[PDB]
Amino acid sequence: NQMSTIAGDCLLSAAFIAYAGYFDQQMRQNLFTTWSHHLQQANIQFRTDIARTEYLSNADERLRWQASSLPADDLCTENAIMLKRFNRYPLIIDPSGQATEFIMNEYKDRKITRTSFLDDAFRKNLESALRFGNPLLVQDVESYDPVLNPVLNREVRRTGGRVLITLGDQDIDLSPSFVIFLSTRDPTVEFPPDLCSRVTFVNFTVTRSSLQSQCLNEVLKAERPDVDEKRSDLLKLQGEFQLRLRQLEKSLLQALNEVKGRILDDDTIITTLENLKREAAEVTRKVEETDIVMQEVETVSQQYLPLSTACSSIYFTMESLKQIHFLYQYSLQFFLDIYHNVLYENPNLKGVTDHTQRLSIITKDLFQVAFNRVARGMLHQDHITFAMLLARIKLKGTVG
Amino acid sequence: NVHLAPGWLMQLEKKLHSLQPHACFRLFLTMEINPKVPVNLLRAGRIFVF
Amino acid sequence: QDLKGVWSELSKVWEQIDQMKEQPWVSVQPRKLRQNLDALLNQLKSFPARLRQYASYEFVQRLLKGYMKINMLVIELKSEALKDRHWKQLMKRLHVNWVVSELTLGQIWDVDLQKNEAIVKDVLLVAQGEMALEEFLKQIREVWNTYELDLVNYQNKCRLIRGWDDLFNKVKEHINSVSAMKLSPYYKVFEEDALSWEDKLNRIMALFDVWIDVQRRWVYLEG
Amino acid sequence: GTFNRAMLRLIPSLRTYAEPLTAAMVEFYTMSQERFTQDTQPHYIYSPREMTRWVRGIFEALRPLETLPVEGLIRIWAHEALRLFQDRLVEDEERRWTDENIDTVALKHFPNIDREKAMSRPILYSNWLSKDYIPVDQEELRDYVKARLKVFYEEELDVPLVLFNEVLDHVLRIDRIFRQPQGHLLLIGVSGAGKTTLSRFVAWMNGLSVYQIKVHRKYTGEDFDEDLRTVLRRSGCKNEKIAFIMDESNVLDSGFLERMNTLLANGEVPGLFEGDEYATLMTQCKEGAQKEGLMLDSHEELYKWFTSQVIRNLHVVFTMNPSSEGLKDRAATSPALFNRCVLNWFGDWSTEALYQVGKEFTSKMDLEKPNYIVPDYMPVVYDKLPQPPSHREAIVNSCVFVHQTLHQANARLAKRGGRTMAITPRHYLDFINHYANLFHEKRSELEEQQ
Ligand SMILES: Nc1ncnc2c1ncn2[C@@H]1O[C@H](COP(=O)(O)OP(=O)(O)O)[C@@H](O)[C@H]1O
Repeated sequence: NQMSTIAGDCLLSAAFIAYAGYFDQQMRQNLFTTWSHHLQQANIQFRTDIARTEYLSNADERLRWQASSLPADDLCTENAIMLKRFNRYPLIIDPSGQATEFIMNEYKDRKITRTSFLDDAFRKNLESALRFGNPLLVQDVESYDPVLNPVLNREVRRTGGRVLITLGDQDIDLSPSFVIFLSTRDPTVEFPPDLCSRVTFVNFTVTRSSLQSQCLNEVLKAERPDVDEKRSDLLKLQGEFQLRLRQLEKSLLQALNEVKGRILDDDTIITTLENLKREAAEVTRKVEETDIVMQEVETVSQQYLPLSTACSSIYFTMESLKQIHFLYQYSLQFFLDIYHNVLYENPNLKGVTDHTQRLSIITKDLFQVAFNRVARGMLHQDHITFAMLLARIKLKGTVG
Repeated sequence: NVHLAPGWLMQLEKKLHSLQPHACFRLFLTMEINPKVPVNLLRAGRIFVF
Repeated sequence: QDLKGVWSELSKVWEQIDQMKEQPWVSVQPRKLRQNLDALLNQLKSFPARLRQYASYEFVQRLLKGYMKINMLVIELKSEALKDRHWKQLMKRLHVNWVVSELTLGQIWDVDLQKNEAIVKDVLLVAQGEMALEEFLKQIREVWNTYELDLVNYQNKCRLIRGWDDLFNKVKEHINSVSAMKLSPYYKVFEEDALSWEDKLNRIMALFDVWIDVQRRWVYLEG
Repeated sequence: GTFNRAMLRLIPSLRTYAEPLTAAMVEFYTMSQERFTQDTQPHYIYSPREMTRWVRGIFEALRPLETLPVEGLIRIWAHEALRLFQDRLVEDEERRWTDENIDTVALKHFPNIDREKAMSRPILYSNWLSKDYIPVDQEELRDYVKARLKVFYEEELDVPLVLFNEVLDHVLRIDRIFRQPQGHLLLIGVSGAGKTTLSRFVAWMNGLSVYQIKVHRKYTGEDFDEDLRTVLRRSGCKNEKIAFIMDESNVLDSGFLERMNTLLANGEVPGLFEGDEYATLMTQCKEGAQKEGLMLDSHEELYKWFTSQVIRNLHVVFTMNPSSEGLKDRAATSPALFNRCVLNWFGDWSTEALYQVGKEFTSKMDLEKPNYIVPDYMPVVYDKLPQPPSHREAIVNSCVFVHQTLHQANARLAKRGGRTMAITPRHYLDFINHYANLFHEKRSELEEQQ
């Protein structure tokens, strides 16, 4: 049956990996839904529950990125997937800046060097990266050097034994380990169409829906470990648990091949067999008990949905506060610290076990801590203004 | 009086970004409210208006 | 009777293949090889259908198709980027007995390039990296063997050095280049050459760093 | 009318047709001029220059032909009209309008003729399959270009190409342009449409060697002057045909465009060769002229001969993206782009082209599925899709739909004012190649698991 559907999910994954790079989470999801509607409309066999973050990559790579300081988010994981299976060297659009450090940590074993287009030595550095093979991450694509057009186009001439790229006037060689990574810190910028054609975009900018989903995930992890654990289980129901079953089967094959007639001499292989049977049974049980778990986790997510909406709204309030005064420059990381302080290390939640009461306490303390941290960095006249915005956000959030 | 040398400010921000301080290190910048302060420096700091 | 006939028809193709396999590697031309193999494929395709049903004809056709697909490995192997060290590495990897003067198309067409492509592209990408590094070394060698100081008369007193900026820029770029090549995964083979060249370059940098100051102070004091 | 009367004297069979031909010529020129103005697009200018070009093209097509029926005359007239008026049009309805109006005026001023033979959908003319400029069926032309494409991957540079109808006609347009003195070409098209690729292919076809500069930062005007001197020397002194190609990237610098404009207009640039450079130029120019078979000594006539050689040997090919606002600045900075260079427009890749590229590139795939069932209603995005389609047709139609979906999404985002990234056929090729790699890897994993 998986063979009967490989065309469809391969089509979706490839179309998502090529396109849907620049768009935000909402547009990516809308495009994927429109695509899937088309193929189901065209009687194309595709699995109804593609987890793109799971189909294109397995557990070990996700763990490696997490150890590479990749934030554990759906959009971040999808971006990292794009950063792995790329036919054209991607362009990173990360105003926050975690993507760059994630690249350097990922390729530090490959001796990745950082360079900027503004640097006059950049071309020289490029030559080195091209001539030796060490990957290079080039920053500040706003001043993109057109001398990168050959490397991006992959036109290489093999004359004699020489695999050359005419980088400007020179004709330097290429080493097979080379790979370029273009980077951007400004989310608002326009590129020439040639650049857009020759690169695949990877957008790391955070939007309203993206931050709302991230905050909802963090709430589900912190307050409801059972719901988050089950949602992660269904994230690993496809691909991962099956891989565990396959490695268990391989271990069984090795163990049974190892015995020289000991299949009955010890009568201990039955213990391993019943272990595999129990693991297969639990996998099958989770496989049949899905729809219940989606409806339950969806109810739980809807429970905290107003909280996530409030978080996104207040964060964008902080971002837009830059118009009131130039001193009001606040980062996403700052709001994340606010969010950790309200969620963990909260004296008010201590000793409280009611989920609804803890949720109400968390909504109150979120606004309280946000105002407490922001007003300290504000002039006295603007404290009333921020209180006004927080009140309006609470009015939008509250029901009744 | 860190606001007197903006270039110095951006280069300190670059140095701070790629560094692992000791668990008790604290850098304090007393500064006059001025637009000459870098945007990135503000973004990476805990702002205190006096 | 039909088996004898089909053997007779395949005799010409087999003799042609044996002729191709006897060509020493130094004399094989992969493009001529591709054209002649395409001609052989067309000639085999011209065979009667009664002979096409036998297993021998299909086997020979599959051999020809495999030869066509490994012809691109032949293209990449004929490249001059392959050195003796890479040949001994390939020797170890394939566990064969090819002798440098004895390499021929037959030895490599007998070895299953349709089974060990991973090994050969590994060794050839390694060869590409090593060659790029050594050609960088050749460029450094030629530029530093050709470079001459620009001497210009000064007040009919001496022939002072000019182009301090250009010489300093060149030595700085070359120093950065060798420093970066140190980090290359193929740096191990050309390690000693890199040591010698970076010693030469550092001595060069110190010499002219002192020389520019000496020249400037001398000129000023002369004034 | 007097020009056309002079022209038709080659074929005594058609002398009474001069007045209807010139009348239809003038009428269609007037309708094109009134319908298309500078308001819609910057390059929608029409002048007696275009119609003199029309007369010249018809004369060139008619010169080697010994005799031709009236339907052939209307066919040549319509072909030249399409190449002069339909070519510069940007958007599909305009192209349909000019096509239909050509039929209308031809039937109006030329009754008692057979419509089907005189004018059909694939009106194509070429001189590759025969000595003269006789019309050729698109299938034989397709086979010829596929063979020459095979040779073209063999020699020069290997670029895989699929051959649909649009590229077929565009190759013809480029070839027609190249075989003309001072035949500068200008191409408007989205990135990755192949503009440089087909230009290089046709240049190889006609023997023109390809020269492109490598623009970068710190590529000062002196570097451009040196490259211009090199190409001028190669084209004029050595009598070596050069297909100069410049993208938009090197056009961005303003200093280059003045020299390019002067070279396009007068076939030469003053001040490029001075001092010792002028001496070397004259030294090599005298040798080149003697090689040609001419004996000139004074500098002025030698420079005139050099200019004539450059006029007859240099073919600048400009390529830029379809940014009409940017086309306005290009017109402002250099009129030669719009007076001398003939403009061609193929920014859009049609649904048929998308289908053909998809089908050709997803051929090594295995989407064959005998048990696949045709749905009663399908979202047909490719109207010419065979029905009932196989699985392969369904997958490639789906891919075409993906491309139109990205186009629609980008249009919608542009409507809302959000920043929009161009969706180029390079994106489509990347999508197809990623599909190939991903499908192969997943089928391999499934097979190994099985
Ligand atoms: N008709 C075509 N068939 C197949 N590939 C094409 C075609 N046209 C363009 N390409 C692809 O486009 C690439 C070159 O594009 P290019 O000509 O540089 O774009 P532009 O026209 O903007 O210069 C090639 O790698 C080629 O694979």
